[PDB]
Amino acid sequence: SYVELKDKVIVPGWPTLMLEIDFVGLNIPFLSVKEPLQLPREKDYFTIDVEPAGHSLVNIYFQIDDFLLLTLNSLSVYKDPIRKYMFLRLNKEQSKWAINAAFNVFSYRLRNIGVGPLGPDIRS
Amino acid sequence: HSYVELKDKVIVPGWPTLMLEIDFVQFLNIPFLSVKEPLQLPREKKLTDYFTIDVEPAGHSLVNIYFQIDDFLLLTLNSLSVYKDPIRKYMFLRLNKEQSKWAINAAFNVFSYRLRNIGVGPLGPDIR
Amino acid sequence: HSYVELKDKVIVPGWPTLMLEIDFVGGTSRNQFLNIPFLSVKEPLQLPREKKLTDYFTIDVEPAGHSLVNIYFQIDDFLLLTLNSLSVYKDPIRKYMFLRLNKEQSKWAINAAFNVFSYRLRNIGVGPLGPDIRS
Amino acid sequence: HSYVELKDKVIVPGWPTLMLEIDFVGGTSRNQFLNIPFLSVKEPLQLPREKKLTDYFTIDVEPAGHSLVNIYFQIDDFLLLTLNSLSVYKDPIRKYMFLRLNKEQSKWAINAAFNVFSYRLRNIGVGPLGPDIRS
Amino acid sequence: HSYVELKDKVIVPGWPTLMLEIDFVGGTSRNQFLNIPFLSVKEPLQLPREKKLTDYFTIDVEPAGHSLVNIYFQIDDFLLLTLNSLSVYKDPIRKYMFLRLNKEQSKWAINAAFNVFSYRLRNIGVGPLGPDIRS
Amino acid sequence: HSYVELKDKVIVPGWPTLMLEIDFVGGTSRNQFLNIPFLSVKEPLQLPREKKLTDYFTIDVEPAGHSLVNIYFQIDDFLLLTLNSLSVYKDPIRKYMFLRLNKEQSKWAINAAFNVFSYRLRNIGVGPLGPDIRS
Amino acid sequence: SYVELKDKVIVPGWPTLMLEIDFVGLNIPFLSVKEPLQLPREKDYFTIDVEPAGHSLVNIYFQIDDFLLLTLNSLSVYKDPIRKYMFLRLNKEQSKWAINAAFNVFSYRLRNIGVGPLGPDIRS
Amino acid sequence: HSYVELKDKVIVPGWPTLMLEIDFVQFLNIPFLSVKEPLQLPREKKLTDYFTIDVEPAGHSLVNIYFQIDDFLLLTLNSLSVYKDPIRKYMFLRLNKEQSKWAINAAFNVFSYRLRNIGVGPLGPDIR
Amino acid sequence: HSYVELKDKVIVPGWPTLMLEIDFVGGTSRNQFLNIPFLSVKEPLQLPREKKLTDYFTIDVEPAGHSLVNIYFQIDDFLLLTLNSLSVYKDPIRKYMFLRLNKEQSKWAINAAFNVFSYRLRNIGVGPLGPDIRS
Amino acid sequence: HSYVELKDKVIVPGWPTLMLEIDFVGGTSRNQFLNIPFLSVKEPLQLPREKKLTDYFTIDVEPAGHSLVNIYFQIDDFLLLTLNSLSVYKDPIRKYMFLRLNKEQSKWAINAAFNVFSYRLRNIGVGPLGPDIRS
Amino acid sequence: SYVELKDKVIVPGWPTLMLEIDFVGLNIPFLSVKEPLQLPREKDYFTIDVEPAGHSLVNIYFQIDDFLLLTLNSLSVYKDPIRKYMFLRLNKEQSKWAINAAFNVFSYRLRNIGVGPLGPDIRS
Amino acid sequence: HSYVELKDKVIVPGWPTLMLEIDFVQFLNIPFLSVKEPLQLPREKKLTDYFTIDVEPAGHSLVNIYFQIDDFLLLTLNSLSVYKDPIRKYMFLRLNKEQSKWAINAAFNVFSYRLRNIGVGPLGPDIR
Ligand SMILES: [Cl-]
Ligand SMILES: [Cl-]
Ligand SMILES: [Cl-]
Ligand SMILES: [Cl-]
Ligand SMILES: [Cl-]
Ligand SMILES: [Cl-]
Repeated sequence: SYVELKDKVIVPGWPTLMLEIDFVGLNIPFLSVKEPLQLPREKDYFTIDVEPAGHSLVNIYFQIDDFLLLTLNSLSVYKDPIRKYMFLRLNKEQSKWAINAAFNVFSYRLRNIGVGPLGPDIRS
Repeated sequence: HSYVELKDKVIVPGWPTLMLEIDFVQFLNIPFLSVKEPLQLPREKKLTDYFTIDVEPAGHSLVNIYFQIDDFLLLTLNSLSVYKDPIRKYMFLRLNKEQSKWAINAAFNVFSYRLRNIGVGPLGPDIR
Repeated sequence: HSYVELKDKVIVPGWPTLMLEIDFVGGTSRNQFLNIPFLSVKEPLQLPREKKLTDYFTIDVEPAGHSLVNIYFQIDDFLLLTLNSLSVYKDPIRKYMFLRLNKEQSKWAINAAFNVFSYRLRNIGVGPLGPDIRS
Repeated sequence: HSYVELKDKVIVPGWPTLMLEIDFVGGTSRNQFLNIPFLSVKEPLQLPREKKLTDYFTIDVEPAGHSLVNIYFQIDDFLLLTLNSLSVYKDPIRKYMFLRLNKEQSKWAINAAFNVFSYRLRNIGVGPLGPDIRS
Repeated sequence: HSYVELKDKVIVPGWPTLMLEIDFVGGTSRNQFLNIPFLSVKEPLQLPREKKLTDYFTIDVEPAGHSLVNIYFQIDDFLLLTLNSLSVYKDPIRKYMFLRLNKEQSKWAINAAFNVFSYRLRNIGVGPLGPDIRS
Repeated sequence: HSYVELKDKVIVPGWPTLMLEIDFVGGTSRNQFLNIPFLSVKEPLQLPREKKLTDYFTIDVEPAGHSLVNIYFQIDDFLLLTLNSLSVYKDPIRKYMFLRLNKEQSKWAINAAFNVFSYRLRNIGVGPLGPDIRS
Repeated sequence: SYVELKDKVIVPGWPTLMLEIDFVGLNIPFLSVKEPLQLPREKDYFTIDVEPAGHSLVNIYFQIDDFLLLTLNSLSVYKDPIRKYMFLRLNKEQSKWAINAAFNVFSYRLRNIGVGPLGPDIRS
Repeated sequence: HSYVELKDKVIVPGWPTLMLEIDFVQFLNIPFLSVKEPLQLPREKKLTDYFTIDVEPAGHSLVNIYFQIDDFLLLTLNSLSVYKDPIRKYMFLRLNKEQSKWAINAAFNVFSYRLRNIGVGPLGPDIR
Repeated sequence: HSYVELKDKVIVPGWPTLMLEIDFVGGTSRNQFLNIPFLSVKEPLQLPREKKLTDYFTIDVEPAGHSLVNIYFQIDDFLLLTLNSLSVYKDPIRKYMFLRLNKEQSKWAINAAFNVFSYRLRNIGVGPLGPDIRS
Repeated sequence: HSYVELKDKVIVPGWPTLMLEIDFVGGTSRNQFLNIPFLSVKEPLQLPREKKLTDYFTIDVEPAGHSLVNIYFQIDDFLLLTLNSLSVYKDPIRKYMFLRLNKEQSKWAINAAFNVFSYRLRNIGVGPLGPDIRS
Repeated sequence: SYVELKDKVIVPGWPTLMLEIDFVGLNIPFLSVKEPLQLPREKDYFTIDVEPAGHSLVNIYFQIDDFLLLTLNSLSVYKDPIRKYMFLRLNKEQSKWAINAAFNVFSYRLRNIGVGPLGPDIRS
Repeated sequence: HSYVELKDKVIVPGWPTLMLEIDFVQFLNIPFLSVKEPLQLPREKKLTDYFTIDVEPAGHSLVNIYFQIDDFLLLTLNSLSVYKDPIRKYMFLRLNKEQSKWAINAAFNVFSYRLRNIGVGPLGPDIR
């Protein structure tokens, strides 16, 4: 059964893990992390499934390997939020392109996004 | 006759979908219904003869799509449906803010519409 | 004077629609206009010969939030009366009113710095299920 | 150093406006621009001779969830006292604040990976019914 | 004065067409205009700098039956002469004239209560068989 | 009680108009409305205080063949004397008359199964050349 | 050979039999009747054929069974107008939709249409 | 050259049809000719190379479609025709009131046109 | 005064474009307009409330050859300054200038005998590769 | 009898224009017309009472390569002296000259097999900035 | 190898041989001639190939038979310009329709075009 | 990144062609590249996922089409190319005068684009 990866896993001021979905024919903040995620050079361990949840809503379902589950829980700012089976709810403005592509994913990736000038200061 | 709302519960993650696709006289794609298997009408017969739409405004910014679904399609969609028989003869869908805007700017004038089968994703079966 | 809201209830599905077409200074092309459903009417609005909406109707778009605008207007007496006579909902028009735009509609007003180029009236009828939708 | 929200109440229809204008490095379709009515003011804001806003006003766009983004800012004492003087709602500006982007604006911010190319602050005046709306 | 009919004979297939574009108050959208072929011409109508059709030409739509309208017009001297000089058919324009609309064209005039929003001139050339059609 | 045709001759260009306005229950595309110039009048028609037209004026739409439809009406004595007084063509109104719909109008009437939702009578004034056209 | 069902078979003030054609991808007054046509509960006996007759004209051809031929002749206001093989001429405004559907009929029916307030009075 | 009118006699009830279909730069469908059997040109060859149209106004409200039909198509249409060889090289069709209106509003500007086979109806043979 | 050329260098790929939309008297339809890229800008041009381009800007199309025209213009002080402040290229606008049209653009001006019907401003953003194209 | 080119220098922005207008027998899409600014003039050209231009002015369109075409002309003494008198650039008109068509114009000329149906010469005045442009 | 048929082969005032290409789904001045080309009654001896040469440019390649090569060289105003293998360069305005037809030629021909009123006079 | 111009040398007479076809929101056809053999991507895969365009003005009258070509397509086009490997990741094409005009009037707004194979002509082999 799939558990919701809630908004509280985003903590302003910290760096961000961004999910980035390229559709056939979209960035999503995934996890605030204590430091950048870096796999060893030249190395997926999570599946994504884009599914409709409404007349203009989409959810993203995740299957995350034990290996990446531990690395993410290690790196995460909020405490141990990552489970094996999860989902994110997109809002209508975000769901738009997923709907128009009929949920057909060309490619996805996970990127590190730094913090801006006032970064450490928002953390207090 | 009373127009019943086709609500979001009708879309169930992990199952194939019918997509309502509307062209104004630009292009709306709306997940209409989660179905257990696809939908494919008798030799060369067409949706539009079983399904009437009417776009009207519901306020200063929001718009509704009203529909009359004839008996043959009502029965078929209810059999295919994943959620418990949600199709009534007289229904409406609420368009979102952006979709409403394009409908208003088109003066509610539809060029064409259709229902299309959209298959499930990689983890679909598991999400069920 | 007091500016009273022209509320969404004034639009009644199943009836013809009096639309406000607003054209903003700037923009991309002539496909850019903001159409606002203004009032549901029993019959189309028709104006005296040689008159246009601008002869009876002053508008003013103003911000109401960080991504919201309102459209304020002053309606001359003749139009106020014609509009109350035509309205499906009982006599909703007052001299001084405003329409709340939503965030999608407001974007266009805000990006033009509230500067209206022109505006005019349109009458839109009802679709094939219209009588049925009224009941 | 906790950041206070600059809320909608600080925009008062009928009065001049200070507009915050942000453009991102990409993450936006071609003709989408980010303009935010920032503060209703009693009279225009003027900076002193050759002084770029970036000297008094710092911004940082950051995600607050999977969908929503806030714009955090640090305003120096000069501009703070000036804006609080010009403001219509009573002294709402603090040194450390944030402004909530709407869902659409948040998606452009997210798709731009929060990368700001430039920002600015502009005076926009009131419309023909402005003085009347105030009352 | 006597209003004389501008008859259909004044349109001569094979030649360029001076068109009257009429926009009525109300209506559905900006794709709604009534185009009337006005006169076949030897060359396009060109007007003096800064002048438009409305500076030389007053129109008045009036009903002529239960589903017929006529368009009456008064043509200023300069345009009357330019038009007779350009006309393919020999000198048909008089100061005071009317065009009979048919029942299809009249519908649009009638539904707007004869209220013209604006009007202007267009020049339309001849198609690939045009010279051949002249003979 | 034989019904007399109200013919086109009763519409005289240059003079004000009484417009008969009918809308059917369906049997019409969205933006098609049924407006019929009914009588040219020397001055506007006013009803007395709070008196709905349906009290003086009865209508019945009926087919006259496979394609054409007539609108039959019964006009009470007050309105008849009033319309005959205001009329420009000499006393053409009788108690029992019909009006022929055109082919298009007849098709909307036929497709609506002759079902009238409401009807009304409206004053429309004359255009800028009106007084001149009369003569 | 097919005989024209003329306009004189429509007599104002009387109730109407309406032919109603639904095209794939249109009401027509058919016959004025002395009283409503009612078949016995749960019960076609006429064929229609929509054929072009001009660059913007269509005709409707009818084959009517002996049974319905007699019932219609019984019910008709004008005297015994119904023959076995007939046609109606549509005008251009009526032919429009028949032409745009390439004469492809989804369904047809015959409906009773009452008369309005001034009904009996127009008959005199 | 003299342009001859293609009149309504050319459309004979009960037979298959060629439909002229015109798109302006909305959509005109015009029964063009009653044919004894369909029409289907040589491998991958196209009508437009044998058939030139020119829409022009004939008055303040009516419009005509003028056409030049090249020899190969002239012969073929005359062989297929039901009425006695009515196709000449230079002809015109009169558009109706509504069709005229859309032509005028399009400034006589055609995007595309074509000839399409349309089969007979149920009683067709009998009506012949 | 001296009319100085507003040269092509003033357009800088990668930045938003201030466009001049010009509508000529005559022509075929309302799809006929001549769009001229006028100046690349750091942000969209926004004008004061109730003002349009025509309130600050006079144009004059004149021939410069057998198939070339130039567009001359006089820019009022307020717009000159707003434009120099917005321009990507350093302060290019002077009070009196001209744009060279090429032979394709000139054709439309020439066929209208240089007679402008109306004109207005449009702001066009940058496409998906825009930031990258700037470098 | 060698033909001299009438070059672009003879068109001087800011001054009235004589326009050469040619239409071919076919070889042109419907709405393409051939207008050529011919000579800038200090004041309009008038012909004497009932005298068709063809009496003073002869033209011959001929190819000068696979792509380019010239318009050759023979101008009689009266018109030559008159045009040289009116001209702004000093006496540029000779008895035998040619004018180069541009690539587009040359293609219409080539596709029309150089067949001219008629030609004419028209006065076009100057725009609102005309006197100022001259200087 | 194909040789360019240059513009100098067009001499104003003389009559013209016009190449005329009709595209599937364009006139070109070919040769100024001393007198009209006329083949004997009821009688191609040249191939054309429309090829792209640029993002909006097309060239026309010619293969001309010995027979037509001699007749053309005989008739030509400029001296003996015709070789067996040649090409013409079109400009962008001329290339337009060739590009939009994807270089697919429905038919080509060679036509005689006379000279205008000032014809003999431009030759001097 | 520096945008390199795809110049006319890249089009070599006598060889098949790829045609860039652009639709604005009218229709541009541009010979893009001379290829030694056609181009035909893997089962049901689409150009648009390997190829980004951006139309921008370069002056008061001329317009450029800028493009980012992804690695898979870069390698394929360079292998097929007749001229010596001319495809770089970041390039631009100059539109002609007329093409520029339609781009400007469309406000640089592309509806769709594609690459199409166009075969050689009769004398093609010989011209090589
Ligand atoms: Cl208006
Ligand atoms: Cl974009
Ligand atoms: Cl005008
Ligand atoms: Cl409808
Ligand atoms: Cl403007
Ligand atoms: Cl054409």
